[PDB]
Amino acid sequence: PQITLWKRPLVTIKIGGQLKEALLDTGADDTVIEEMSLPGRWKPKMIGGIGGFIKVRQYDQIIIEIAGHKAIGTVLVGPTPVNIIGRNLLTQIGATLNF
Amino acid sequence: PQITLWKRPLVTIKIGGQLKEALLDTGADDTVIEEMSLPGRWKPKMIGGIGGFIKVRQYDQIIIEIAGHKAIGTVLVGPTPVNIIGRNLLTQIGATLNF
Ligand SMILES: COc1ccc(S(=O)(=O)N(CC(C)C)C[C@@H](O)[C@H](Cc2ccccc2)NC(=O)c2ccc3c(c2)[C@@H](NC(=O)OC(C)(C)C)CCS3)cc1
Ligand SMILES: [Cl-]
Ligand SMILES: [Cl-]
Ligand code: NA
Repeated sequence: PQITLWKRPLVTIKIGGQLKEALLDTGADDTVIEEMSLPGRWKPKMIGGIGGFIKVRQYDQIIIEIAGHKAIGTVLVGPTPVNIIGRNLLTQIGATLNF
Repeated sequence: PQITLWKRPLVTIKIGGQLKEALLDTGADDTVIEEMSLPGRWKPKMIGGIGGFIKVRQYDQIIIEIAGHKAIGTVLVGPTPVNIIGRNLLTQIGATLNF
């Protein structure tokens, strides 16, 4: 699809069998999701944003569908204000910016 | 142009007579620039993201040139770690997300 930016670019994602809303975010290097349970081991990561830094749990090789497109990759879980789909998964679904 | 998302989508902007590098950020509602002077009236605002909120100065009706394309809109100025071109100006240059 072609998504204009007059409203927030929100899509539905599916992770863990559950549908959630998330923001397609070209300014996020990584994907960050609100607290939820994911399988496997996690690793620590600190990420920075506008207001400072937060600690997140890094889960690798997680199956996730984004607007109907299948991806398998890293998901960070932590106290983000909104679910964010970052460039690591935007590239898996073939997204580009165009003007 | 078509910008892929393998790396951060950075572009050159011209704002207030200055050249800056900035991130094309579909996850940002508004445009946020590091500390600089701009002419005209402003009012204080709080904006929030990962890590919490920062205080900015809101300037309305500011002309920017973004990768060669002129726009006008609100610009927020304050202690952002990265210069951000948000949706309020991405719309004006015709930027879309495509996949
Ligand atoms: C109302 O207008 C706005 C309100 C909020 C914002 S925001 O900057 O808070 N943000 C809103 C989102 C969180 C809903 C836009 C977002 O694109 C932001 C845009 C952004 C980008 C970078 C920094 C601050 C904000 N990016 C990140 O928050 C973000 C997310 C994940 C990661 C990073 C940034 C990366 N952060 C980073 O490099 O931080 C340093 C620069 C401090 C080391 C680390 C890898 S993972 C912008 C405009
Ligand atoms: Cl505006
Ligand atoms: Cl349009
Ligand atoms: Na003004």
